[PDB]
Amino acid sequence: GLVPRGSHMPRLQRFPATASADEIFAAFQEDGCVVIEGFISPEQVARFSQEVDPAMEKIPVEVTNNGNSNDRTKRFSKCVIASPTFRNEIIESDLMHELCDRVFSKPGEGMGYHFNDNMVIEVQPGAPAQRLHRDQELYPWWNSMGPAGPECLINFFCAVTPFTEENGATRLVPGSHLWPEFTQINERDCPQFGKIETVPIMQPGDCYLMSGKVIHGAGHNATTTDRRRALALSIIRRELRPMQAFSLSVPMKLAREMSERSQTMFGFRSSVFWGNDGKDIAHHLGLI
Amino acid sequence: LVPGSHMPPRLQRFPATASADEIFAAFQEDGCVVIEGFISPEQVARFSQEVDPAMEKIPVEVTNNNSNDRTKRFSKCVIASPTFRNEIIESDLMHELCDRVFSKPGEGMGYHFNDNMVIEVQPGAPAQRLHRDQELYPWWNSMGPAGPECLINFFCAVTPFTEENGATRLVPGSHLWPEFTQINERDCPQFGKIETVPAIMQPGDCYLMSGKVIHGAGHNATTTDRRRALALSIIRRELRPMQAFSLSVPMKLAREMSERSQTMFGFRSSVQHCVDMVHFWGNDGKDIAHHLGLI
Ligand SMILES: C=C1[C@@]2(C)C[C@H]3[C@]4(C)C=CC(=O)OC(C)(C)[C@H]4CC[C@]3(C)[C@]1(C(=O)OC)C(=O)[C@@](C)(O)C2=O
Ligand SMILES: C=C1[C@@]2(C)C[C@H]3[C@]4(C)C=CC(=O)OC(C)(C)[C@H]4CC[C@]3(C)[C@]1(C(=O)OC)C(=O)[C@@](C)(O)C2=O
Ligand SMILES: O=C(O)CCC(=O)C(=O)O
Ligand SMILES: O=C(O)CCC(=O)C(=O)O
Ligand SMILES: [Fe+3]
Ligand SMILES: [Fe+3]
Repeated sequence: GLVPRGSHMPRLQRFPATASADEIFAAFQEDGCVVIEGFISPEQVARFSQEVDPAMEKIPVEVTNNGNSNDRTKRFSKCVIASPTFRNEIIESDLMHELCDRVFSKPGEGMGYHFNDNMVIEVQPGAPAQRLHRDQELYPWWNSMGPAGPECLINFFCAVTPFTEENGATRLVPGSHLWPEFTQINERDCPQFGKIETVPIMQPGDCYLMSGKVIHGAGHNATTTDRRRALALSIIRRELRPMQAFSLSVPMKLAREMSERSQTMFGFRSSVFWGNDGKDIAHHLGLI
Repeated sequence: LVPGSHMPPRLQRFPATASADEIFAAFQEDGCVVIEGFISPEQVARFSQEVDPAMEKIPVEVTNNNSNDRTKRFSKCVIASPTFRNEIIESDLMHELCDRVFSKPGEGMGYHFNDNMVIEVQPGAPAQRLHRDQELYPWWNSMGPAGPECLINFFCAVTPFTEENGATRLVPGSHLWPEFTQINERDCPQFGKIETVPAIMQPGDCYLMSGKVIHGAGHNATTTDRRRALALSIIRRELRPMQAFSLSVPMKLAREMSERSQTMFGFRSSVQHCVDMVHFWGNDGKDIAHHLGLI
């Protein structure tokens, strides 16, 4: 009795941040995405939002009407440089790694994943809805492999300020990771274009774990006041190249304080790729 | 020529002064092609001499195996060889061809370095399993021959490549087979029935080879010949390199590279387009070359 008996049915499962990893993962497989409510302790999600606000204030807003994803949407990636909670607390969630290890790692080969980006995405008010897309369009041949292709990218998309249907929370399309052809989503290339059934709604600290095969896009921010802010944990196979060059921007001072696993996530350490003439790059960097 | 003898596959050969279009047409037809004189014999000889110390301090690994042993493999060529970083990586024919393979309209450089490896096959070294280089990116075979290119290799003879000292065994036209499998008895139906052909080359020659081409280092049946190679391994901008070059190459060497050589090693970004644009391997909307001070 979830929709009125007889209704058309719109599946967007939700789990507590305290459930098992296999539980959350099974929802990921079946739907392509899933919500983790309280993925981040609320003091953290709050101390974090404060910590990056000054960097966010020095980001001018584009009012372009050119269809961009930069039109009235603020984007900021130096989260580890500018936020102690982020680099010390958020990136060390064992749920994150336990799930990454289930999407990506092969047995006896160590961590099969690393970071692509740490973006804070703040959808400004009056911002047009973002073009629909699969995140794996970042790796342009991936769509060519269809839903039998391996996973390349997952996104722990975390709500900073509340995600309403009015302030433009992300429009998901669960199950589009099993459609038989992966196209771009436009009138010329997508046959279902205009008939794609979206499904929007989260509180500060929640997140959703979306596959890279899943169609989505930020909605229109219809409000006058609400700067709707997010923090996306983009994580990729170790064979793929990060969009952010973190091991050259993030200073060595911060890297020495990270875990072995987090140095691996930012490329300050190698995995069984990105080495140094037959040896781990961590030797040459001063990290034993 | 040979006497109704069985005729092997054609490995096409071009001098480094042929047009990049003529060389690329062969690469596209066969998946591989020799470029005679890719490096000058003077340039290669000084490279071989500039790396030789680090090469002698490399111990030969001998094992009780089918292990890919008794092969020295050295990757710090930029740090050890002025000739390599000043001249070899500035081959305009190398970049012409990379562009024709990897670069998209309006995006700039579609490619960068995966590795710069001196590969010295020792006397008696066993032959290498037949493989495609794109098995490094394990999902690539599943796209088959219609797949895009992920990797090409400019595989240079530093010392002569003979059939007896272990010149690479190549399979022209294996990039057009309808199914790409690992070359094992379990998965490959042509296992044991695959005809290869050596890359007979003189020093400074190279062959350009697709990641789709089946190949393997040959057996070095000589007693004296240490068969040296320089592998310039080039991948598309979205793939991760084997070597963390931007972290082990010193900035002093970085600041002295052309801007395309900085891009090759990750000291500089390239622009990818999706209506959207982004600097791949970049710094919060800016080319990484800013934060590093490279203008
Ligand atoms: C250029 C863009 C790309 C190509 C990549 C994309 C990226 C890395 C994609 C997937 C991902 O896993 O993680 C995040 C959430 C960090 C996003 C961040 C935003 C950008 C950098 C991007 C952009 O800023 O465009 C002006 C876009 O908004 C978008 C969706 O159009 C893209 O596909
Ligand atoms: C581990 C190996 C990998 C996975 C990669 C491969 C690599 C990067 C492949 C492609 C390439 O373009 O560059 C070069 C030519 C430099 C080679 C160098 C040698 C190694 C590092 C490798 C190895 O050392 O095996 C003992 C191999 O020989 C082989 C065939 O098993 C592989 O496919
Ligand atoms: O901000 C959002 O709601 C989604 C943005 C997104 O998916 C992207 O930038 O790739
Ligand atoms: O040494 C050779 O000739 C072949 C090397 C090779 O194919 C590899 O290491 O991948
Ligand atoms: Fe997205
Ligand atoms: Fe090879």
